[PDB]
Amino acid sequence: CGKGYHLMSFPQSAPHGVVFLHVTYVPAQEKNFTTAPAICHDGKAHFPREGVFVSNGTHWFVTQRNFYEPQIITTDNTFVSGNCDVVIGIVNNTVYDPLQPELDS
Amino acid sequence: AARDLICAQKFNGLTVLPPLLTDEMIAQYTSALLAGTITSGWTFGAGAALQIPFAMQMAYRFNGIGVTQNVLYENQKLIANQFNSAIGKIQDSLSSTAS
Ligand SMILES: *[C@@H]1O[C@H](CO)[C@@H](O[C@@H]2O[C@H](CO)[C@@H](O)[C@H](O)[C@H]2NC(C)=O)[C@H](O)[C@H]1NC(C)=O
Ligand SMILES: *[C@@H]1O[C@H](CO)[C@@H](O[C@@H]2O[C@H](CO)[C@@H](O)[C@H](O)[C@H]2NC(C)=O)[C@H](O)[C@H]1NC(C)=O
Ligand SMILES: *[C@@H]1O[C@H](CO)[C@@H](O)[C@H](O)[C@H]1NC(C)=O
Ligand SMILES: *[C@@H]1O[C@H](CO)[C@@H](O)[C@H](O)[C@H]1NC(C)=O
Repeated sequence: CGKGYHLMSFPQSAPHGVVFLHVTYVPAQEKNFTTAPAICHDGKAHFPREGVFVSNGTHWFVTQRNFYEPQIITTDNTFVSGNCDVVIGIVNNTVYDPLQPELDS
Repeated sequence: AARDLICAQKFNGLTVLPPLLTDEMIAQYTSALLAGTITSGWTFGAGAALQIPFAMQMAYRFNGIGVTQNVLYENQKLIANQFNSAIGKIQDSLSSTAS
């Protein structure tokens, strides 16, 4: 039903037939980014739950697949699986812990 | 001296029209669909083609069947060898059996 990601459709009557009006989702403006499959932190490999790791050139962010919305990489949106010596392309970056400033203060 | 049936159909008024798309231009379409699938995934079927590494868009497709994406990243060489062996088996099956 249409080209793109389908959202809605509306039927219209026609002589000896029917007419569909497909409402779809089309991405418009894209930008290049530097990506990584995993992030090494304290000897652990962090994979994103939903989204993809991207870089600004300097800093690293986690972003959903179909839209640009960079977030700070924490432990809430990542999960740990294995070590850093098995994933090809793993980069080095820190992962924020929300419990540390609450326990410090 | 060995007359074919094509000349009989030919002389009795039964002709065959050539197709509009030749075999050298179907292969260009399949090459475009192959180069769009490898380098972009499913992003070229919706809008513009968006580049993505193959080792990550294979992890996108393990998430669609209910498997976490660490399984691919911890077993990438095994899956690559299994795929290469599968293409070799298709090659042998097409080169051996004509049925
Ligand atoms: C990519 O974006 C990040 C955003 O965090 C930039 O990093 C700086 O981050 C601090 C916060 O710790 C901000 O106060 C600065 O304003 C940010 N700098 C800039 C220039 O925006 C990072 O610099 C960006 N990278 C590039 C190449 O622009
Ligand atoms: C899962 O199955 C695959 C078969 O596709 C196993 O891979 C083979 O493992 C044996 C181990 O003796 C090797 O000799 C073969 O060369 C492997 N085949 C390849 C690399 O194509 C794999 O070991 C199995 N996983 C397990 C048992 O954890
Ligand atoms: C990304 O980089 C390629 C490299 O040649 C360039 O052609 C392209 O214009 C860049 N931007 C986008 C949005 O793809
Ligand atoms: C990440 O850090 C470890 C040790 O801290 C180091 O061995 C490894 O080379 C680093 N990764 C890169 C890409 O330099």
